[PDB]
Formats: sequence, C-alpha cells, structure tokens
Amino acid sequence: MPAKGVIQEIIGVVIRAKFPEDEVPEIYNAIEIPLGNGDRLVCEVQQQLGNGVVKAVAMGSTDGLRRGLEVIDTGRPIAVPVGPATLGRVFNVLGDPIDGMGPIGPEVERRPIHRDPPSFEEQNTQAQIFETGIKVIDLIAPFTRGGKTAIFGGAGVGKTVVIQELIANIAKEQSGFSVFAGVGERSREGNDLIHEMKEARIDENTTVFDKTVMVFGQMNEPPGARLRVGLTALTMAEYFRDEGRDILLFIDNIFRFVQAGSEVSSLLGRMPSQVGYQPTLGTEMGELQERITSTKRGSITSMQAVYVPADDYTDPAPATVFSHLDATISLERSIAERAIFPAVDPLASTSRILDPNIVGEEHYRVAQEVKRVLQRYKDLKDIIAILGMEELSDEDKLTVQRARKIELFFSQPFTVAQQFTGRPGKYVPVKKTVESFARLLNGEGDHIPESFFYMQGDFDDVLAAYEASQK
Amino acid sequence: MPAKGVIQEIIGVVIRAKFPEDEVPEIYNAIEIPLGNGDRLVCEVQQQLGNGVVKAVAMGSTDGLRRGLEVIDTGRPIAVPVGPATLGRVFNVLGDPIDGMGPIGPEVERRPIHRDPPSFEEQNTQAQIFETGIKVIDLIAPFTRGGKTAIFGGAGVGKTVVIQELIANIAKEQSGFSVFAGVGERSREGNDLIHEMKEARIDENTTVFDKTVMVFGQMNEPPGARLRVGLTALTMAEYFRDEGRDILLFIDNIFRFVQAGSEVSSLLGRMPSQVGYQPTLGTEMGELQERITSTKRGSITSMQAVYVPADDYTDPAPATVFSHLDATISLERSIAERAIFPAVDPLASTSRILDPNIVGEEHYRVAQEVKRVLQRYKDLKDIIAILGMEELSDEDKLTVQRARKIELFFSQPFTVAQQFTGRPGKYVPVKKTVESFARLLNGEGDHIPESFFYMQGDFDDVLAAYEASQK
Amino acid sequence: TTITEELIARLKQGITSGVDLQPRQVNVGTVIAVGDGVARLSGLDQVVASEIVEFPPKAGRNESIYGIALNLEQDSVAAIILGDDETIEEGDMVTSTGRVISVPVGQGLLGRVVNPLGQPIDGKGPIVYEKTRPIERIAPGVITRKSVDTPVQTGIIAIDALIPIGRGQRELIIGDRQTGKTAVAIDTILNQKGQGMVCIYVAIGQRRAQVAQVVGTLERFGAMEYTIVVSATASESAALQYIAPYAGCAMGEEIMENGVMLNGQLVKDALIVYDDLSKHAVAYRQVSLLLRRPPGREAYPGDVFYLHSRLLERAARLNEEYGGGSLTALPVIETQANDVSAYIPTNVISITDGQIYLESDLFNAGQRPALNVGISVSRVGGAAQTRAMRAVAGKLKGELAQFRDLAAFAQFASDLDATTKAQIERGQRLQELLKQPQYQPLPVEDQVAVLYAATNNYLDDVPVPLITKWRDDFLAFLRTAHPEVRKLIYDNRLDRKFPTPEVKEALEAAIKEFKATSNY
Amino acid sequence: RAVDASVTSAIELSAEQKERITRELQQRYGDVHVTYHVDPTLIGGLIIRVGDQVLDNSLRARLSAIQRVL
Amino acid sequence: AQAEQERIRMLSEAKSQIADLVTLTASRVLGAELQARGHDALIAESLAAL
Amino acid sequence: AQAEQERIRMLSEAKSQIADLVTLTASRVLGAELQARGHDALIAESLA
Ligand SMILES: Nc1ncnc2c1ncn2[C@@H]1O[C@H](COP(=O)(O)OP(=O)(O)OP(=O)(O)O)[C@@H](O)[C@H]1O
Ligand SMILES: Nc1ncnc2c1ncn2[C@@H]1O[C@H](COP(=O)(O)OP(=O)(O)O)[C@@H](O)[C@H]1O
Ligand SMILES: [Mg+2]
Ligand SMILES: [Mg+2]
Repeated sequence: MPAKGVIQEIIGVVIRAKFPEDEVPEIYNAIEIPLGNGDRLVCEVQQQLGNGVVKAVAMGSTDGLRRGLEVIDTGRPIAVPVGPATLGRVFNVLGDPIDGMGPIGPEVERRPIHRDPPSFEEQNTQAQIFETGIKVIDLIAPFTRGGKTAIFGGAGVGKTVVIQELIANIAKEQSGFSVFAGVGERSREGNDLIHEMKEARIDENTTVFDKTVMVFGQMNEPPGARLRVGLTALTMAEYFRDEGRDILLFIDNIFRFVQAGSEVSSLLGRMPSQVGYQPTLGTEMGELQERITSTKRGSITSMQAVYVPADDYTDPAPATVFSHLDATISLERSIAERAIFPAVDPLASTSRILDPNIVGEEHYRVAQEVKRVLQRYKDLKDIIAILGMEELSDEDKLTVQRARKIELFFSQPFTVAQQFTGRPGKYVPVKKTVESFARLLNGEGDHIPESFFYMQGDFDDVLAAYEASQK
Repeated sequence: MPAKGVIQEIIGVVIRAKFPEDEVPEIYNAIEIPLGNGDRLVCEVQQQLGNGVVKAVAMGSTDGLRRGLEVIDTGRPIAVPVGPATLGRVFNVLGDPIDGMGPIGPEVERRPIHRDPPSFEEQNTQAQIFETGIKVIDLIAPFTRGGKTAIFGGAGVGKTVVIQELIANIAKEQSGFSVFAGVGERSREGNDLIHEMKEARIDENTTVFDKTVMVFGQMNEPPGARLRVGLTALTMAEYFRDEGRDILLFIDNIFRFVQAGSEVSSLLGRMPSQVGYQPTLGTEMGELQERITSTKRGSITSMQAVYVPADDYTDPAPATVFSHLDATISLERSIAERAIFPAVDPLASTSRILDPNIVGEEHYRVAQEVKRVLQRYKDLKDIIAILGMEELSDEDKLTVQRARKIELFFSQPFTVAQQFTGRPGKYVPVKKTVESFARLLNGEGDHIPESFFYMQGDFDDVLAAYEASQK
Repeated sequence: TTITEELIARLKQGITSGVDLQPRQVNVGTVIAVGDGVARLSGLDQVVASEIVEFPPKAGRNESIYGIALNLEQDSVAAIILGDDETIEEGDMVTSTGRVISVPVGQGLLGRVVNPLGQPIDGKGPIVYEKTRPIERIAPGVITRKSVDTPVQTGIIAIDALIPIGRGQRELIIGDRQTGKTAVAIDTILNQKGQGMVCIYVAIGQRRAQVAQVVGTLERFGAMEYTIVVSATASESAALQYIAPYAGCAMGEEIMENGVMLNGQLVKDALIVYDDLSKHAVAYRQVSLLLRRPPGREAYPGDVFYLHSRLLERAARLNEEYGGGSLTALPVIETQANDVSAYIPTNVISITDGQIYLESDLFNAGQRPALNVGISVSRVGGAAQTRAMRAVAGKLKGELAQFRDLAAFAQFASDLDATTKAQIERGQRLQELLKQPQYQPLPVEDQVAVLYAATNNYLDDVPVPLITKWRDDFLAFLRTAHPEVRKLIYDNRLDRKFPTPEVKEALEAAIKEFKATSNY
Repeated sequence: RAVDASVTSAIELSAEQKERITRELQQRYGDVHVTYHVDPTLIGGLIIRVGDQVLDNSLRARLSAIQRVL
Repeated sequence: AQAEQERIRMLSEAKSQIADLVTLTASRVLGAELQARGHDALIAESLAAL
Repeated sequence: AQAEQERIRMLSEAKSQIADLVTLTASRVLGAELQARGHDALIAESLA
C-alpha cells in the first residue's frame, strides 16, 4: 500500500489525512509524514472519517507541520525490529534506537505492533511457578509462568530498584532475557539511571544490559507513544517467546498506559467513561495483557508496576488492572523506613498460584504458617508498643520472636544492583526458601538474636554469621 | 451611526444580528435596538460569527423584540459618564441614572467600559496602610492602599453593613471618595438600606451619598448587565484615579460576578469548564481585578465582599479571587450570633501588609500578641467548659479574662448600624486602636469587667464608661 | 583609512545590488470569525502548527497583534490572540510570519522583566541580544543526560536536609492558598548569590502587583544580578500565559547549553521556577475550550499531561559530552483543600522527581516553612546532597520520623516514660529548629553546624520555645567569634568521611564555647 | 462569490486608472468587487489583495532594503 | 569589557541610524518624484506583475 | 563619551548618504531613470 495522501487537519497531536477513495489506510496502519532529511513523523491511524479521510494520533512533536504535506501509508501497523539485534539496545515507541549506537539495519526482521494474542489451543492449561530468587517474592506471593504480577508502593519506596534487581537476577543467574517497557519513563529516572544500573551489573565480559531489551515511552512524548510502548515491548518480547524462551517483561507503570489511553480517547472526541476514563479501558487492557500468556511453545511472565490513584483500589484503572493480575507484591513506606530494602508486606502480597497442588504441599503450609505468625505479630504489635512483651503469655512471646525473625529475614541486599552491603551471590531458590522458613518455623533459630537476620542468605548464612561472631 | 443591521435570532437574552460585511461591529461594541417607546435596548457584542453576523448579550428584557428589527452599531464599547457629574448619582451597567434625578447631559466625558489595566512599570510597590474606622480591620487585617481586600462569610454575617460602614467612615472622617459596584445587588440592599444609610451628614449639608458614586447591576438584570456592572464602576472610579485622588472601590459581591460570567458563557454556547463554569473564569476575574492597582498618579483601593456557601472556600467563585487579594476578613456566623455584630474572626483573617516593616513594629507586636492570646483562649474555653476556671489555672484565669475582654473590644458600633441598635457610631484611628489594644494587653484593664468593652471606641471610651458607672 | 570608510564598505552592497524588487503572490488569510481571543482565518495554507501570525496594522491600529495558529482545520485556521481581542475584526488581513515562536536568549536577559515573547516590561530599555531560541523543542533525551550529583542549596534547613534538590532535578512545590510556595521559591532563588547558578521566575497568571513585589524583593537583595523574570499576568491573554513557562525554559536551556558570564565565571546551571503551573493549566484549558477541543477530566484537554511534560522534561542534567550544564525545575502547584488527587496535581507529581508538600495546618500552627516532611519525597535523595549534609541529616530524618510516629503523644509527654518523652522532646526541638524566617536563607556550612549541634546532645538544655533563637545566636557566634569553623566545614563538605577529627573537634569546641557563655 | 479585492493606491489613483484596475483584476474569478483605499504611507505603486493573495508593488522594497542594511 | 561592548553597540546603533535616515530620505525623494512623474508607470508595472 | 563621538565620525555624510540615497532611489527600486532633478535640495536639507 504505497498510497500517498495529504494532511488535511492538524489539531494538537491529532491529525487528519486525506487519501484517494481507494487504498485508504486501515486502522492502526502507521502513516508517515516526511519532515526533510531522514526525519519523519509516524502517526497511527485511529479512525476512517468518510471519503479517504483518516484520523490519526501524531506520536510526535507535530509543531512544524503544514496542511497539504505528503503522507505515506505503510500498509501495516508500526513495524519494530525483533531478534537478538534488539538485545542491549534502547528503543522508543517506533523501534528507533534512542541510544548512541546506530540504526538496527534492513536485514533485521520487523514485526507489527498490533498482533493477535495466542489462540485458545496455544494456551497452557496447567500453571507453573516462576522462580525469581527473591525470598519473600518466591515464598509469600510466588510468580506464575506466563502470568501478571503487580508491584505497588509509594513514590520512593523502591519499586524501580526492585524492577532493576529482578532484571539483573534474570539476566545473570539464568540465561534468560527480559524486556523493560518504560511507559511514562522520566528522562532522568530511567533514561540514564537505569542504563547505568544495567551496565554496572556485570557477570563476565557482558552486562545485564546486554541481556535485556528496553523500550522507553518517555513522558515528553505524546499520549499515542506512551499508549503503544507497552505493545512495542510485547512485540519485541514475543520473538523470544516464539523461540521457546521464558521472557519476563517488566512494565514501569501500567497506570500511565491507562492514562495515555484515556488522553488519546479524549483527544479523539470519544465520550468519557467511569472516572473520566476512556470507554475502551477494558479492551485496551485486554489487547495488551492477553498477549502475556504461557504459550505451549514459550512463555512471557510479566511484572507491572501500578500507581493507585488516591489509594483507591476500586478506581477503574486499578480495577481493570486487577482483573488480569495473577500476583500482587505490596511495598509499604513503613517497611522502607525500617531500612528494609525489599519492603514487601507479606500480609498484603497475594498470588493465585499459592495452592498446595501447584507450588508444593510444603509451600502452602510454610507460607500459610508464616503469614499466620506475621498476622499474630501485627495483632500484638500495638499491645507490645503500649504495654510491653512482659504482658504477653507463652505461645505469644515465642510467636512474636519468630515473627520478628522472619520479618527481618525477608530482607535481601540486592547485591546484583550496585554493591550495597555486597556479599557472594546467592539467588535463593524457591525450595531453599521453603526449607529455611520451615527450619525457622520449627524452632532452630531462637538462639539467634534478632539482629543477625539482615541482608542474609538461606538461614545457613545466618548460622554461619552466628558462629563467626561469637557462636 | 456607523452601521445598521437587522436582528436574525432572539434566544432568551442572546441576540444574533446580521450587519453589512464591511461594517461589522467590533468584539466588545455596544449595539442599540430602538424600541417603540422612545427608549432603546443596549446589547454588548461578544462574538463575530461568520459573514456579518454578531452574537450579543442582551442586557435587557428582550420581550419586545421581533426578528428583522433595526440595530444601530455605536462603533465603540459601552460609554459611561465620568467626572463630577457622576458623583452623588446612581447608575446602571449602561451608565444611565436609575435614580429620580435628571439624565446626564451630553457635555460630560463618556469613557468606554473596556480599558487596559495599568502596565507593569506603573505599579507602585510602596505598601501603605489605608486607615479604616474598624478596630479589628485596622489591627488584624489592615487595609492596604491600592490593594484589593475581600470579605468572606455566609449569609447575614454583615458584609454589606461593613462595606457601607467603611463608605460612611472614609467619607466622613476622611476626604476619600467612593465608588460602589452593586454586582447582583438585591433591590432591598441597594435601592434601600444603602441610599438611606448614605444620607448621613458629613459636615453640615453634604451627605455620604453626595460624595459617592453607585452603579447597581441589579439581580433582575440579565447576566450580561451583572457581568459588566463591575467594569462600569471601575471605569467611573478610574477618572478619579487619573486625577491623582486615592479612590475607593467597593464591589458588593464577587460570587455574583462569577455567576453572571458562568450564565453568560452557558448562554453563548461556550464549552463548560470545571463544574459547569465558564472557561474564561480566571481571565474575566483578572480583567476585573488588575485595574484595581496603586499607580504613580493615583490608586484604586478596593474592598470586595465574597459569600462562601456553607464553608466551601474551594468553590470557583472564592478560589478565583484568592490570587488577587492583599487581605481577607473572615466573617463568622458564630461571632455574629454572640452579638459581636462586626463579626470578624481575628483568626483566619490575614493580610500581606501586616508586616513590621510597613505598619510599624508596635502594630505588628500588638496584633501578633492579640492573635496569640486569642489562640490560647480557643483551647482554654474548651478546657473551662467542664473544669471551672476557679478550679485550677496557671495564669489561665488572667489570659482567659484578657482574651474575653479583647474579643468583646473588637466589637465596634457602626454609624450605619444605628437602625439595628440605636447606639451612635464610633470611628477609631489606626493609631488609637493599636494604642488601646496595647494598653489593654498588659494590665490597665484587668479591673474593668467584661461589660464595658462591648461597644466602645478606644480604651479611653471604656475607661470613661467605667468611671461613669462608678459615680 | 577611517572607520566610517569601513562602515560605508559594509553598505553599498545591499544598498546597490542586494535587494530583490520582485512582487510575489504571497498567501495571506482573511479573518472570518473572532471569538473570545480566538480568530479564525479562511485561507492560510502556508502556515505550520503553532506558528506565530502577524495581523498587520490597519486603519485605526498602528501596531500588529500576533497570534498562535493552533487549529489547522480544513480550510480554516483558528489562532489564539496573544494581545487583545478587541482590535481584531472580521475581514482583517493576516500574514504568516513563517516562524515558530522564539524568544531572545543570552546574557542580555539578566535582571530584566520580560513578556513571554521576550519583550521587556520593566521599562529599562530594549533587550540586548544576538540569539533567539525557539519556544518549543525536544528534551535532551536518553544519552544526553547525567546522574544528578551537584546539590541545589535552597537555604531552608528542612528542604536541604530532608528533601534534597539537585541540579537537573524537577522538584515540585505543591501547596494550597497561602502556605509559602512563592516564599520557598524566592528563598531558593536568593540563596544562589554566589553558587554559580542563574535563576528564572515565570509567574504565570499572577497579579502585576504580586510580580512587582517579587521583583522588588529580588532587587533589594541583589538577586536580579542573576535572575530572569518572565511575566504573564492575570489580565494578559491566555495565549501569553500558555507560552510563558516555555519561554522561561527556553531561556533556561540557553543557560544550560551555552552558559553566561556571571561574576566573571561561565555559568551553565539554571534554576527555573514555574510559580503557577495550575494557572498555566487553567490558561491552556481556556485556550482549548475556546478552540472547541474535546474536554476530558475536569474539562482539561486530552494533551494537558503532555502540556506540562514537554515543559518539565526539558529540565536535564547533561553529561560532560554535551556540555555538563543543567536546568533545575521548581514547578509550583496550588491545590484546593489539599486535594492532591486532582488532575493537574497528579500530573505534575507523576512527572516531577520529588515533591515538597506545604500544609495550611502547619502554616497556621507557627511552622514558618509549612513543610510536611512525612508525605513529601525527593527520589533523587542523598545524591543531591553534600557529603556533610548526608552524614549529618540522616539522624535528623530518623528522629523526625520517630517523632511523627509519636506526634499524638506530644501534649501528654509529661505522663510517659523516659525514652518516649526524650524522643518527643528531641522531635519538638528538631521541628522548632526547621522554622526559618522569610528571606533568610542559610549557607550549607551553617545548616551543617546547626544540625550537628541538634543531632548530638546539645539542644537538650535549651528549652523548646528558644530553639530557633538559639540557632540564630549560634550562627551569629559562628559569624563573629569563629569564621574558621565555618570555613573548615565548607572546605571538607565533600569528604566521604565528613566528621574528620579536625573539623569535628573545631565544631565541638565552638558549640561548647557558645553554650558556656550563653544562658537560656 | 465575488471575492473582495482590496486595492490600496500609493496616494490616489485616477478614475480611468481605477477603471483599468477593474479591467485587469476581473481575471480572478469574475468581475469581483474591488474596494480602493488611500493609504498615504505607500510611496509608489499599489497593493492588490485578490481574495487570499497579495501582490505589493513598491514601498515594500524600502522595507526590504532597510532589513538588508540594518 | 562592558565599556568596549557599549562602544560596539553604539557603533551598531549609528549604522542602524544612518540606514534609517537614508531609507526615510529616499522615501521622501521618491514621494517628490512621484509628485513629478505620474503614478501610471508603477500601476501598469504592478498590473503586469499579476 | 568616546563611544558618543559617532557624531564627529558622522560629519562625513557627503561621501555616504548622498551616494547611497542616489543608488537606492534609482539603481535598485526603479529603472535607474531618476533624471528629474530638484531632489538635491531635499537631500541637502533633510540629511542634516
Ligand atoms: N517562612 C515564613 N515565615 C514567616 N512568614 C512567612 C513565611 N513564608 C511565607 N510567609 C508569609 O506568608 C505569606 C504567604 O506566602 P506566599 O505568598 O509565599 O504563599 P503562596 O502559596 O505563594 O500564596 P499565593 O496563593 O497568595 O500566591 C507571605 O506573604 C509572608 O507574609
Ligand atoms: N454592625 C451591625 N450592627 C447590628 N446589626 C448588624 C450589623 N451588621 C450586620 N447586622 C445584622 O445583619 C443584617 C444585615 O446583614 P448583611 O450585611 O446584609 O448580610 P451579608 O453580610 O450577607 O450581606 C442586619 O439585619 C443586621 O441585623
Ligand atoms: Mg450582602
Ligand atoms: Mg504565590
């Protein structure tokens, strides 16, 4: 479809292009406006308003465009490069590398942004745990293969730190790739800091950055770009999924994807729905998070970060996000103030895979009893702070001691990210977490003071440090 | 008569009139519709729709109009009389005298309603305190010369009475003139109860009415009249500002101006903003307020009453005026029902001019200490509600007594309040009120009971009352 | 030869054969409709989006009022009038200037109050310049930036110790009504007297009197030697208020990319304050609704998150490859009854790196900077602090968090045990320490010394209502009796182990000497 | 639709000159309406506004010269 | 340095001033010549320029 | 003061102003047929 049209209307980041009566571009067909030299503006067709007129979102500056400019139809949605050539590179919404390196090249396979999800036959009937290395994540709210996990928290609780240490864990300890979709990524927070963090984490002769793809829909971009960056990262990850690999896509803020969709719908003149949101919120979430599944060939596990507006979990954006979630990891500022870097609240982190018949019979006894002990501590904390531990009877003093031990034991140094409290790499497996927490839950740790459990290992590091200090 | 057109549409108080294409009226022009009684209907243009068609706000009944009526363009915006001829008269939005006196002659100067505000380099940054006759206004929230000051309260708290009392005080005890803008003026508050209350003799044969200008954009007027009455009063006061005189401007209500703007915008078919309000709310408020400034030549100093429904200060009407204020007087119904008729709350009544570098160190010290003791009493009255004052007090008895004495001493009998009470009015200079509060603050009033502070002038009046009782 | 011969040699080239006297069919537009600051033009097909149009002078109007062609609809150009809408009439000629909006930039704008178009409004003569920078440009990008390391010293102890602001960091100041947002911004501007940083103040939608008072405050403290004051007041059209912050940040990006000679030193660091982004968003909402663009939540247009983001993502910290300069943004947001979850507040909070929350409850309680430490964050953190402040303020942060956990027990402290009462008293003394008078910023050495005195057990003797006075007196002591202690603290403020025994012993001796010779 | 020609002479144009202007400007659409203005600021020549197109003759050269020299 | 820059600015101002003077006086003498020579030549030339 | 000497520098108006005006009026904006005299008095009176 080499059809050439002309720009008819320009209203903000929403343009209209008049084409011939035949060969009109389809919906999501990525028209392109040359701007001189090699620069071009890639718009995405959203509506067909009659005789050859298509309404599209700019996905670019569109601040120097005149009416009547030539527009080239591409005949397909936005084409982004896929393959090993995308590893170690940073892309915008259009798949153009926004790092210092040059273009990808014409010999690299390009794929459309808008694909269909895996069919009904391709879905995996039986779920499977995804080991991630983190103690609290693998124990309390375990991941699922081809599933969605959402991390919550405040502005500075450490969600991005958790995301990047998970990227490092996936890249270094196992030979697996990951794709990071920085939707609404600040040009300071992610466009240099995350690159430095990924290029600082090194295993041998290569970095964690070398085993991950990055697609940055920065905040300065128009709402269409921040809307389509998630699908761009999905397209770049589905290649490795088609090779049978287990990709773990990360999403910087799925709420900013929702807000980009709402802004795009408002700019197109559509009637608002719910709390001023787009009418197509459910379908827009489905077209993204139904491509994150466990195919019979390969799998895409995903980890989103969700911003909850006004701490309202019944808000339509968290309501629609929660419909697709398989696990939740709640970060609390209170835990962060106690110098706990993995500030995961085990009493607020859930997972659908936490079942006796999937993650193990001992898993859904150790996790259940750990949660019960922590709930007992949460109940008794006010009494302890007001009165003191002397009022607590037996079976409650021991419970509080074990609860403090596990609460301080959930902390990890994230030695892969920088070298803060650096120590030999552990990457504690799921079975090791189960065995350590069953060990402490069955006593065997009461002689340890409640200060050794800090950035520790697998409860064998705890006893090793106890023997080293004084034994 | 630059142009003559015909009425095309009459929709309520909106007139669409078709003019010759080479003689279309300007944006803020005034167009007269001659009626079959020797009078005319003056509409204000607001838009130029297409080829020679203009949309105008009626500023009249439009219950005698038919399609095809002749419409004479005046070429310029609404022209209102200025000069000494307007002094002592009552006008409306069109500048026509609505009192029983004769019409204004054609020899007077007539100025357009819409004028640019004074430029940035004409601003006089020298802050000067304007002497009001009110004790609490002088002490707590001093009146700034050339600045804009607001009164906030519910219904019946005393805003209009306070405004007319300042008119009487600053015209009698000072030579400053006054211009009154009855925006949305009730026909009971404006047609009576202010004309009669301005029949207060100044020296021998001149009343406050003879030295003041009144422009009543009454409530039964269409929304355009109530929208432009404030600008009419500003145009009338700007002549006295340009003569070098320090002119006083009282806008009897601000939220009615906002309501008139909202109604005008809704009637014109403009897109609604915020909660159904006008999109040009900030611009209209700025256009009104920025003409009230202190210049090198003269200074318009203004007091504007604002009615907050319930206690909602986040409504668009008080929120859009907060940026334009130099001082706020917060009237309270609780203080009014306690027979403290000048029901100013000393707390939550701020002023930018309340600075030791401007009003002096003694004024600042006295005001700050009075606010401190009143704040202490705000808790001590609760404390003594159950535990009697005689039961226990560590200097609490003395500070409670002093605070009760000063909160009664803030009450002042008004000249215009003789109808309500019969007590003759009192005027206190700004020096005498701060001196009296300094004297009462540290001793010298602990023996006089809290009955001789009720309705008095300076502390000398309280003393004279005390030794008049003890005869 | 004479220099006038060189002057004539410059002439007689364009004078003789340098002018093209060719008449060409230039495409102009005719006005078909004028609204409320929006004028629609019939045919102007040679216009780009956001291009400044002229409206050339006509009969009865000797000046041209420019506009911004925003809506390039089919056979229609809706342009928002920058000046006054009264003069524009139907049928008026409109000539396309062929240029996007640009503002003068460079050394000449230093101490000048200017329009968003760059025209001076201070009445101090024309702006001297040789370069114009475009209003709208893309942010520096991905590889251009650098991690924020250099601190911006606001002078407020609470901000500089708990909510660090670094060069290239977008730190929102969000408050409500009169809580001191402009006071905090002006205090930050006044503290850059010799810090090698050029300040810019935008003041969108304010009073002319308020901007005049701000300029007077700046020029009475000598701050106008390095400050640019853009101004789009409330009476001015919504187009000027819409383009004001972009003009300010264009000047800031000129400072960042090239730099100016300040005090004989090249300065490439700029601190910009958008004193009302809520008012800027209101002005753009008025522009969009008057253009009949489809509204969204709270009647704001769809591209209102985009609006501010273009503005705020231009504040960067460039690496040494791209000059090493930086632009620091200090947006100001006014909430309504502390409605943090409103549209524009959430937009700016998500965009900005950190937030500074000002509460009316603290402002009316005597806290002179009404700063809410509990909810306000700076995600750059310790990287935006000196090593001295990093070493000292950690215990301050911990003690203040402990006090905020126990703030409900403050009036009951006389009835509690020893450790809880001690924590409450320490928190009260620290909160009284953070109170600062207006227009009195403190240098980093003074803040470090005061916070070291407070962090260690030295303010326990002096009672709470005198803490502030103590601080003032101590500073006077350090300003008179021991300048060497202040110089020593300032000299090794970048040392990784800041409390070296030399500076530690000097500071302890100064504190002991002050305490022994003073009574409270 | 009889586009409004906006001819502005240098100082004044003769009646036969005005008739020649009308006899030449009819090539744009039909015999469209032409309005003649004085505009004494113009030194020589005249400015012709046929609809949405403008063809200035002289005076503009002065501005073009001064923007080339200044 | 500021004095040198002010001298340069004054020289540029003098150049702009003589440019304004020569343009204005050329316009005046052109008005005088169009008072002498008829306007018909320029009118015909502009009409042919359409 | 040394900068304000431009005036003394500008007492050489005869070499520049007359020639530039003559070549501007004739050689660039018309067909170089400025034979009609009488404008010399105007340029002498107006350039001072
Ligand atoms: N630290 C302080 N100590 C004492 N007074 C202060 C302090 N900061 C501000 N003020 C006072 O409070 C007033 C209001 O502060 P400011 O004008 O900065 O607030 P704002 O949030 O910008 O308000 P506005 O909505 O009026 O623009 C100041 O004029 C000043 O008198
Ligand atoms: N100074 C005063 N003395 C006595 N009564 C007063 C005084 N001020 C107000 N009032 C009471 O308030 C009423 C007028 O209130 P008004 O000012 O019209 O209300 P608003 O403040 O809503 O305009 C009167 O009926 C009177 O009883
Ligand atoms: Mg009233
Ligand atoms: Mg402010």
